[PDB]
Amino acid sequence: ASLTVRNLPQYVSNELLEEAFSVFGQVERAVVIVDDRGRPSGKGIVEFSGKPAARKALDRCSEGSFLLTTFPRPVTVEPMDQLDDEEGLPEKLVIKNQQFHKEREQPPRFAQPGSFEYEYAMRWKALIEMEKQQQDQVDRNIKEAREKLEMEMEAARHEHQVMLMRQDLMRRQEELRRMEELHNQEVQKRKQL
Amino acid sequence: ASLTVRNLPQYVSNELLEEAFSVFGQVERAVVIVDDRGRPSGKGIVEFSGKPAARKALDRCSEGSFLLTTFPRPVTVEPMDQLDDEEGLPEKLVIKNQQFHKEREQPPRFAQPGSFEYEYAMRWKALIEMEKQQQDQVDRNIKEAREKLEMEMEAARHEHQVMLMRQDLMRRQEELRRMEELHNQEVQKRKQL
Amino acid sequence: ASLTVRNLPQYVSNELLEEAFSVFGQVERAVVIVDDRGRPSGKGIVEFSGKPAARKALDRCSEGSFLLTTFPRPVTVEPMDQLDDEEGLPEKLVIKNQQFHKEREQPPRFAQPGSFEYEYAMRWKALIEMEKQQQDQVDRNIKEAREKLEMEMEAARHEHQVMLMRQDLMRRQEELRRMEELHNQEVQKRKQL
Amino acid sequence: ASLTVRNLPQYVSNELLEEAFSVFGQVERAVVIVDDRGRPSGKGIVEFSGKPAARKALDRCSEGSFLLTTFPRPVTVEPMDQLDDEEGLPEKLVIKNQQFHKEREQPPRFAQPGSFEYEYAMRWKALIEMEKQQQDQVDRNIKEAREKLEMEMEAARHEHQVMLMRQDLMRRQEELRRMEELHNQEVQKRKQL
Amino acid sequence: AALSVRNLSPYVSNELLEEAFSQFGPIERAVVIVDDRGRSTGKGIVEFASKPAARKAFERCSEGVFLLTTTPRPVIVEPLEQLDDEDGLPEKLAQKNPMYQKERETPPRFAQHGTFEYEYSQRWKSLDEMEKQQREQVEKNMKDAKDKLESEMEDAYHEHQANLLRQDLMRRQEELRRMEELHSQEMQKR
Amino acid sequence: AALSVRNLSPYVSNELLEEAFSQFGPIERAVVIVDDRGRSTGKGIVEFASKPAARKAFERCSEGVFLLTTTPRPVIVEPLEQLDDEDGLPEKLAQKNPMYQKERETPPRFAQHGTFEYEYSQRWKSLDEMEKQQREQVEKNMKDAKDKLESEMEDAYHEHQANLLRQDLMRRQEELRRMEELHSQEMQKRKEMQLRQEEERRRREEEMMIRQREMEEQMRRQREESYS
Amino acid sequence: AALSVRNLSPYVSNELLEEAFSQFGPIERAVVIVDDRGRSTGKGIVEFASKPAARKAFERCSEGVFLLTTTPRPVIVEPLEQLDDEDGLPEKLAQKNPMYQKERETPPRFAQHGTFEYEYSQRWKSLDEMEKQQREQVEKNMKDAKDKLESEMEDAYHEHQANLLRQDLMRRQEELRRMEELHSQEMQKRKEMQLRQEEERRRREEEMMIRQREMEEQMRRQREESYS
Amino acid sequence: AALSVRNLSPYVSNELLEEAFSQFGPIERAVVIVDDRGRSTGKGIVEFASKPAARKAFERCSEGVFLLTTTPRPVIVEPLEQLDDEDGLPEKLAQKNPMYQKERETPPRFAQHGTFEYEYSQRWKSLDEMEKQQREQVEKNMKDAKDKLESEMEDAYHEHQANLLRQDLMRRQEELRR
Amino acid sequence: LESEMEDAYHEHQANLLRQDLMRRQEELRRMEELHSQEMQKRKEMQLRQEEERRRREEEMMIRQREMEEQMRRQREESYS
Amino acid sequence: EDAYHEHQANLLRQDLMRRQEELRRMEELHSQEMQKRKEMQLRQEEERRRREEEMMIRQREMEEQMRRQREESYS
Repeated sequence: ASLTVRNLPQYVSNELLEEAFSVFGQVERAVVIVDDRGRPSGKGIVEFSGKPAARKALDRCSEGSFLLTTFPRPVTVEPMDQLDDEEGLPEKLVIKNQQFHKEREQPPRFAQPGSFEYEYAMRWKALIEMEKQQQDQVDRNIKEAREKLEMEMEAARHEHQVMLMRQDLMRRQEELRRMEELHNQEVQKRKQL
Repeated sequence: ASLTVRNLPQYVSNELLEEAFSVFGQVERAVVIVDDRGRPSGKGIVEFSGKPAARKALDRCSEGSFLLTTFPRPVTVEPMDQLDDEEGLPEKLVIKNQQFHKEREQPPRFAQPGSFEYEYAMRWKALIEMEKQQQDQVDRNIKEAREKLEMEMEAARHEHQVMLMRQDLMRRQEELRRMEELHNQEVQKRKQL
Repeated sequence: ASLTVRNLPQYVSNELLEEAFSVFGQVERAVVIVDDRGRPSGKGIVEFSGKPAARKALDRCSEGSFLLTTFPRPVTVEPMDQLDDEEGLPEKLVIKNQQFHKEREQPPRFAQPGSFEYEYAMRWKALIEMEKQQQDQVDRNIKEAREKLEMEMEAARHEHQVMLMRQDLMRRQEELRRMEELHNQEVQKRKQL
Repeated sequence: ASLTVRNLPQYVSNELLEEAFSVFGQVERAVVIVDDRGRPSGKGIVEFSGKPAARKALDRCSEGSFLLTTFPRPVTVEPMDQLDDEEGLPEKLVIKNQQFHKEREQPPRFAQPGSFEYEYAMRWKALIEMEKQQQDQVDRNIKEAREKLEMEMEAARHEHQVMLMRQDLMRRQEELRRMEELHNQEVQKRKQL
Repeated sequence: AALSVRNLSPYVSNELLEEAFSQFGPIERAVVIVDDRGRSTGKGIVEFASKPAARKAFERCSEGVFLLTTTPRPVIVEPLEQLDDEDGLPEKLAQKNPMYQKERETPPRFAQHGTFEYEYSQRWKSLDEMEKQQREQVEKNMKDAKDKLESEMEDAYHEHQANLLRQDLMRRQEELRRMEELHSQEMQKR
Repeated sequence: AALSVRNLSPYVSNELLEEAFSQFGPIERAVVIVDDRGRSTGKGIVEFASKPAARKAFERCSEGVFLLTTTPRPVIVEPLEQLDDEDGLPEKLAQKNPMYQKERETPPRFAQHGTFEYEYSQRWKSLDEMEKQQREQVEKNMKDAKDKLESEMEDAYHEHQANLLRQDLMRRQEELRRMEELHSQEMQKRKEMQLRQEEERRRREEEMMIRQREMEEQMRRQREESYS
Repeated sequence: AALSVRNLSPYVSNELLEEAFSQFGPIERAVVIVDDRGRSTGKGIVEFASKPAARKAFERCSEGVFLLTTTPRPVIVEPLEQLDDEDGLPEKLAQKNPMYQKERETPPRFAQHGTFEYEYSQRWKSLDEMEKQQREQVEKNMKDAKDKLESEMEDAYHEHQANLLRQDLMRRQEELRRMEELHSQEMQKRKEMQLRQEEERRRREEEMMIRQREMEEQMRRQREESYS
Repeated sequence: AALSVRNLSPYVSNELLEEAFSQFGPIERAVVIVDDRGRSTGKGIVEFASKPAARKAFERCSEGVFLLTTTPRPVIVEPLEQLDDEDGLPEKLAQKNPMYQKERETPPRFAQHGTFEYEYSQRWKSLDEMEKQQREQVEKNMKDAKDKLESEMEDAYHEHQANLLRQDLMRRQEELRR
Repeated sequence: LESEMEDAYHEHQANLLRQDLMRRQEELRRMEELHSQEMQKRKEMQLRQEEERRRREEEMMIRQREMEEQMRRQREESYS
Repeated sequence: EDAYHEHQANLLRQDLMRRQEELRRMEELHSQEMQKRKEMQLRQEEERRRREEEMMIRQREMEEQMRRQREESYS
């Protein structure tokens, strides 16, 4: 019953998550993932005391925009993928089918240059490097878009403030005109009779 | 066709009267009565060219208020009293009737003190002194009233000025509101089509 | 059957009031309203024992001029307005209709300066102050007129004494003349025969 | 029978257009549009003899890619928009409707600054500047895309040459194998009998 | 040397005024002011030949009592005022005062309805009407007083005659009483 | 300890007045003067149980504006006048002054036609009638003034509300204008920065572009060298 | 000495351009470009007689604002461009470039399905289609913008009129308030003066009344002595 | 001395992964990463008893190619990033930042429709969704390239054997001609 | 004496009447002259107090002249 | 007939060998060309990235100063 929270604000703390995610249920502990140097990793893991609480948190934070700071950046929540590095898989869990032995035809050894192994694994490593450059390109694209949005925060906020105050100013003026005209109508009607 | 004007302002000229009363027609002459020292007497003489123009000036100034200058006091206009000191009383002009003989029984003379003539002349002198006292009282009353009316000048002027400004402002505000509501209903009826 | 006498003379008493007005009927009690220090207020209260006595007294002292002292100052007599300061008015006597509820919407409290209540109460207070000014002006006018007629007493009294002396002296002279002429005519007639 | 050709190469001539576009018919005239200095403008004017010929040249260059020179850039062909600059607008040609008079209430003049006309004209100037900015943006985008394609020319050409050579060698090797197999089977079946 | 002789009888004349005050000095002109119809206004003007003599006449009729007609109408005497009739106030001397120009800039008019000048002119007109009615009241009061005093010509004269006769009568009665008492005593002593 | 309270609504009762003035001190009894018909005369007297509370009430209401009802009719307080109508002026104090006995020789009378007293009593009656007219004039002048001031209950309130809302709207207009001009300069300097950014990027890309083309030309040169 | 004018109203004509641009110099020929149907394209060319007149017209219409029609249609000016139409590029001048012949060695063709020219020409055609759709998008965008900005012809007019009237009303109200308060101060000072004068009058009238009463009393004493 | 490993066929288990890197030195524990279902995620972690062995393993597999299973799929090694899942960022270091307090003046909310925060969170959500689409596209491209390489198992080997035989025949012909 | 009784009685009563009328004349004359002195010395003080009132009002009027000219001067200064 | 078969097959065979040599020479030359192009592309993109990050930090500094200016103005 654990979920991962991404896109954390710049300054967050362990207790902030558990007091922010408590409105969906009784969280057990809320950890903000941190590296060796001590800076936040930008990812956090929260586990709930029950599956329905997790479902409610997931649905509500996915459909809505769960801000947890003055900084208007909603957090993205996804199920926490249980990955274990204690078991892995020993020999006994391997089915040991015909695929097992066909896959075990040579020991763990390097490929001699000039053999078919070498020119095929070189294609494989070229594919891996192309994967890495594609992922880096996507990461840099997202970083550029995010930095562009962060700069446009103040201008959008100020324009929204201007729009809101012009709107309610117009509604105040309409209220004034309506009150004045109804008062004039009613005084004329009362003096007519 | 003479015509006398009264209550003249403290700065006047016979040329001023000529220019002002020339509106009602051609004036042969207008003269402001002046005493020995040079102070205006406050009255005037206007001798128009013809009778109908004089009548028109008379009734116009009676119904209207012919102001002469900035100092806002009109000039009362009355027909001039033709008093003649040329012929006086020629004896042949007098009737010489029985009353003339009755009233010429004794020649002019003083009144013997402690007699009938002297006491009755005391009665007449007392009556004439009473008349002079009454005239002086009326003059004093009019002087006090005119000084007070002079006092109410700036107060009345500023009150009327403020009244005019307030009425003009109310008219302009009503015009603004009437134009705004007309345009509003015009666009409301246009946009519904 | 209770009246109110006004403009009392300088020197009055309960007994002066209950003797003067005993002619119209029996006086239950007549009092001269006195301020705290001990000076007459210039007012009185006469309480008869029946309605017809009150009506007769009011009518007579309103068409006549009831002097009750050598000072020629008649007393103005008016019926008494019965003011009640014991029961006042309890709530149970008040109807408590919707008019009361409209009056009974806010506590009795001061008007906050700059609010509508403060402005309108300023208008009311200015009205009351200028009412007090008008009443004091009327009081001063009546006081100066009264002081004027109080000093003209001796002049008018002596003038009337002189006029009466001259009138009955002329009557006596006419009596002398007619008696003398009739006696001479009678004796001449008696001697002719 | 009109046609305009766009995206012309850098090194062309009107005799080239007459020669090249003579395939679609008898070119009565063809001009490479040139500025005052002498550099080509990148457009052209093609005037044929018959409307079906003009339209078939138009749709042939649309569906196809009529390539003019070794530089593998086709030329887009569009129907020429015949703009007249001789008659202008005679007075009699205008509708002379009520809208015409509505648009002639005020003579041509300058907008007085600080008025409605000046502010609205400023908004229109902003709109036209937005036109200029957006058209410049489109021009820059097309410029950079074309430039990048002009470089990728040689890489694409060498890739195509090597691909065609590879396909040719594959076909020739397959033909060798097939003919050798046929010969072997034929000699085997001949020696068996 | 001008004295405002007034209260004159309607039968006075040029020669009468001329000779009456001639006793106090020579006279160069004395005329009884008349209206258009020529009837006496009740007043007059006397212009002496010598000014100090005019003063003498002024006091002599001031404390003294001067009658011109049988009816006892005293001649009030006051010094005459001088007013220029054909030489008004010249505009050149008017222009000396600085404020005359700053007044003249507004032309003569009739005001305009609703303007402050019109309302103020209405107030001035009301004051002038009040003054006119007061003057009419005073003139009517004095006309009534003159008529009442004229009605009592003969009553006062008869009363004076009777009073002087009564004084003579009581004087004679006192003489009679004195003589009679003395005669009674004198014939007693015999 | 008393104060004279007038100008009060015909609906305020004894209890309302006693509660309202209880603020300044204790009220043993406060009563509004009532005529015979039972209608309130609009006047009342307040009997404070203590002197200082009575003095403080007047001190506060002299410059303060006290009210008793929603309709803002201020209450005006004055010191109460003490008058006796049961034990007035008797003989003993009266006849001490020598003039009083000399002033009662003539019995109370009605005057008589033709005598001086009847000739002067008329001059007094005329003055009394003049005073009566001058009092009725003020009474009507105040009846009409109060009736008029009742007419503008609605209009004054409406004008006050409209003035308040207009002032609020003007303040909002000023704030909006200041925000608009500030945000306009905000946008203008950002736009200028964006244009300088784009010019710098354009020149960088152009120099980059010519560098790549120079490589391309050299690389074609190497190709044609290799071909030969 | 030719200038290009655009954004013209659909009701403008030759003589209107001549008269409007005559103020800035002589006009030889000013023609409004028309299409096959003859309708106004919204653009026009003016050919001033003298180059200084054309240039001064250009700057004065650039920094200044020109209008020609009741609708506020500012006419934007750019210098005209010269493009030869009846005469093309001389192939003799083209043949000056050495490699023009080298480029012409291949005759113009349709390309062939499969050759490199065909594929790379398809790439050029894709780029041309993208450019055309971008131009269409800009044209439609501005069409929408023009249609919108024509829709608030009257709204901005009314707003400007209302703002002018409101400013005038505010100024007049301020002046009225200033004059009213100054006049109120004048009235207050006059009332104070009048009150002091009235108090002094009352005091010395009382003094004169006292003196007259004293004379009356002494007088009565004198008459009492005389009668005895 | 921990090295992070991926690009491994599922069948390689803990004992082969620990046996393979045994040539690099002692292997106390080399564990693969597996999801809940038991299927290998293809990522493995190897921890070394000594630092120099771990570094020289990376040095050797940086330039060389290393194979575990019959299928010639190389093994990629890179230094393993240290992440903490039990001790996050405490309040003490959180508040050392002066503006951490004023950043928390607004409680965790959900925004309100029509407010600025809701207007901007929509843009942020759109950015996140487009990022998800781009990442999914990259993963799909990788899956398709995986499939394409796996299909070319037999053709590449057959072509290589034929080529070796062809050069053998050519050199035999060249020798025979001489 | 018989014929003169009525005449003597008439003369007696007429003489008493005449002397009574004489004393009434004397008393009325004294009353009139005393009242004339009263009215005269009242009118004297009336005129004196009227003169004082007139000078008082003149003083107040010129004081108001100074106040009003100063106030108009201040208004003009504030205008500039 | 076998002699002509062998002659024709052999001649086509040396033709195929020569054209295979031309193909492999073209392949290797073009691979070198692409390698150089890609190296310049990578260097070029790195330069663009560095200039963009510097440009962004400069804009961020401007934004911070501008926020401080508005904070001062509001007070």
